[PDB]
Amino acid sequence: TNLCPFGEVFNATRFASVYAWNRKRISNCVADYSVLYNSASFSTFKCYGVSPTKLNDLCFTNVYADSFVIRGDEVRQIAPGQTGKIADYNYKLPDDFTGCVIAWNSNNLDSKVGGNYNYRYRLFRKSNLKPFERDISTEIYQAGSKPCNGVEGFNCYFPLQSYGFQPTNGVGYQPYRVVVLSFELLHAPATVCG
Amino acid sequence: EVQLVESGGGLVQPGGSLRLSCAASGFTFSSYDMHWVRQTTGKGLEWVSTIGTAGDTYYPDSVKGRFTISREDAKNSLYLQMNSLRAGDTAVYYCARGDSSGYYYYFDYWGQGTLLTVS
Amino acid sequence: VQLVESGGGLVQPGGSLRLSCAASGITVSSNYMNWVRQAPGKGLEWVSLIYSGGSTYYADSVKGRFTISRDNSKNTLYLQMNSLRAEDTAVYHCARDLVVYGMDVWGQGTTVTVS
Amino acid sequence: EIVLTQSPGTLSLSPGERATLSCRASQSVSSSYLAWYQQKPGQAPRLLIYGASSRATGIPDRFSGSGSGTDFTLTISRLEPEDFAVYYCQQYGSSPTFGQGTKLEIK
Amino acid sequence: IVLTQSPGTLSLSPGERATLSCRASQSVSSSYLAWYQQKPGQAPRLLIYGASSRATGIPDRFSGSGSGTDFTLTISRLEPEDFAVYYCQQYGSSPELTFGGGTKVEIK
Amino acid sequence: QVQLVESGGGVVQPGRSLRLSCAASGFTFSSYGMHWVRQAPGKGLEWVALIWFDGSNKYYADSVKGRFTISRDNSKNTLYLQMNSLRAEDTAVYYCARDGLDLEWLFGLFDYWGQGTLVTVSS
Amino acid sequence: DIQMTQSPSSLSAAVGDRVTITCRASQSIGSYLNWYQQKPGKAPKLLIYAASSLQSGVPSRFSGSGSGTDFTLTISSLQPEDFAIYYCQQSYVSPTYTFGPGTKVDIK
Ligand SMILES: *[C@@H]1O[C@H](CO)[C@@H](O[C@@H]2O[C@H](CO)[C@@H](O)[C@H](O)[C@H]2NC(C)=O)[C@H](O)[C@H]1NC(C)=O
Repeated sequence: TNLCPFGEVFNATRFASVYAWNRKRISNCVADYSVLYNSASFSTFKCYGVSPTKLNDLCFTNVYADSFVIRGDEVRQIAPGQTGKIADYNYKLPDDFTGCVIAWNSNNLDSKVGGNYNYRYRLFRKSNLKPFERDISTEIYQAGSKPCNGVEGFNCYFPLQSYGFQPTNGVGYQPYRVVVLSFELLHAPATVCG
Repeated sequence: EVQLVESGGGLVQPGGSLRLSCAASGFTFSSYDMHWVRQTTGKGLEWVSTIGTAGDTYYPDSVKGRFTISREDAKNSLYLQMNSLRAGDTAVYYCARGDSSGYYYYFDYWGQGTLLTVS
Repeated sequence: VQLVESGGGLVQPGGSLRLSCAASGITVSSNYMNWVRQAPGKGLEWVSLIYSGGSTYYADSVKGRFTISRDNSKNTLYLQMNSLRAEDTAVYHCARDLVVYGMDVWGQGTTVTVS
Repeated sequence: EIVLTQSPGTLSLSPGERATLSCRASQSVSSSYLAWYQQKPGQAPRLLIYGASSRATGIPDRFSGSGSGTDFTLTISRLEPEDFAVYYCQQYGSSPTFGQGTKLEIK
Repeated sequence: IVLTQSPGTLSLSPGERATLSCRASQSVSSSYLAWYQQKPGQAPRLLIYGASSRATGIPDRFSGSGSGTDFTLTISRLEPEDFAVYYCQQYGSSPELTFGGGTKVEIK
Repeated sequence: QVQLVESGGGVVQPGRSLRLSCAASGFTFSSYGMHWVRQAPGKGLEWVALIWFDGSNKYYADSVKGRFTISRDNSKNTLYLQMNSLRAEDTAVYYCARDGLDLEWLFGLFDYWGQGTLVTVSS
Repeated sequence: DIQMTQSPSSLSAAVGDRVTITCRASQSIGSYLNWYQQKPGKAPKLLIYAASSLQSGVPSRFSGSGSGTDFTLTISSLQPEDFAIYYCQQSYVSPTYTFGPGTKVDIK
């Protein structure tokens, strides 16, 4: 019994890009949600299926923590029943999502003068990503009917595109650190409660 | 028996401020969540703010920064502090009690409300 | 590569019409496809956009009225226009969108007149 | 949500000179989504520049864009009889947004 | 961290069947063992990645198989150009990037 | 089709500096990872260094860290590896390759190699 | 921003008739619906929560059914006291709960 790992997810030095999103499993710890409250910095605290004021009286078998870095003007895509470049190729949440998603600002924690081109996202994909799936590939997208082998030219494009975060940049186009805590419940007995 | 007598309404100049309360009775006021719900002739019932059992506050996009909510366990009083009022703020404000059945959330008992008008 | 449009004609106000944009050299079912119209005396204007995954996006002035669909077998992109109004008279071009690289393949367009 | 205004509305020049066409945005937007376009009368538009300074494939070397932030500029080194048409600047938020169009005319 | 290839000198006549191995402890992360081909005096080229696949331009006569500790590379009838030294590599994570040794094949 | 060439090499007495260069073309040289694999004669292969897209995330090897610097230019399409305090074992053929992975979930794998350059260290 | 639509906006019936109003959702919100009844000028009250559970003290005539993006509230036999403006609200997305427009049930 110890305080849960919700101290490094929100305070890590390096954050993951959208396509290669890192996932943490949290189990066998006493839930300490007090850090989320009275923070005055979380610019988006939305919960789906469970209220945020009733988090301390609920039993959760497994808690999954997922972390991305997306553009400010597309945080709204992270929700059940939403469509877009992110919610259809990069990340996906099922229509019965049971968790809380949080996102704050990192205007000067990830941005550097001249542009931090580290963060990338999927721009081309054939189909719709299945929920809670991470498809990672470098295979070059074939837009036309002619098979393409390795070369990059017409009708043959790279799947990943980099962001352009900068110091003097608009609020909607500024980087955001977004965390998802899916409070999934399993038919197996709830080993951990509270 | 749970009565929520809201008070503090009245004519107020634009950009002014008020401190309207909601007195309760008949139950413990430290184990339940408080919300503010307003009713307008135009957009109907809306959720304005809320306060929990651990000092957490939640405000809509428009409400954020302007209005603040507060609790007082000793005197059984729930407050709403309003700053920089706008013209389109006239409504009847109801304080509601939040109750739960597992994962579902609902409002069980409601007050009477006060008329608030900005002139 | 070519984009050939069809289905244009004269339709009385309030009626229905069905435009088609057959494509050769680029797959309709694997790229972002755009419908952009050109009213006379005015510049271009976005109408709709369909993702490779089936997502649909429409402009504010055409919400609920227009429907965009595609069929893989015939490799033809459509646009269904119901509840037509007099302000929809323009030339409709189909384009393939690369977002970062812009739209580089266009069609000569189909002409729609309502009166 | 993004309104792009190009100034001037109609620029009158002569062949060989250097053109200065701009596209100003209401809010600062990433330079990796700005594409200039050209359209001659009775014709489908042609892609000139994508991003901010990259010539599209098959495009001559006269066109050379520049700028970042809110103010952008399209520059033609020497005007030719084939470079007098309508120019568009396209942006990309949640969906494409187009400008009002600028037409080059002979002095 | 360490990689072992045996036998280092395989005597095989043209055609027939060939077998190679890149056994090593500290089992791979998921399937990350790659194979390379090095004709004499020229830069090496990849053949199989992911422990079972083919790179762009690898004929169907090269096949890969293996999971965990033991891995194999299989070639059908050898044309008189696939007689060179091959290399096997672990990739995927950390600075643990290591190459094996050498498994050149004899003509006769 | 990926083209990699190498420039720089020769004979240098131990205790001076040398600078390599690997120009590349045929693909976008801002979205792919670089490498440096060297080969002493008749011994085997060994990886040396790696650089990301932005040129800020260099991961050297255990036996070269301290006197090697890997530099990347994206406006010129040229990779670099500066060599300082050369020892006797440092003579080899240096190969520049291209990383064929996403560099975040996985890194490593080489898809296309260059040709190579002999460098000798003696007097 | 979750839109909520209710129809019809007006429904008149004689005493003892069967009254049915419909609640529709912008997106699939499961079974997180709550009903309300508001006498003219008085305090609104909760009738049914989660679209199937009866509140602690409510006339047995009211009943609820529906799932997904369409929900229905049923009244068996209308009484003179059941003339009010009804509301339906979702509890799926929190803390920004959004109500419907409301339905005024007139008595003829
Ligand atoms: C991440 O680190 C910050 C500080 O670097 C933490 O903020 C502190 O929170 C404690 C908890 O009450 C306060 O007493 C401190 O005053 C805060 N620091 C400052 C500078 O105000 C934050 O809590 C950390 N995140 C988590 C999840 O623990």
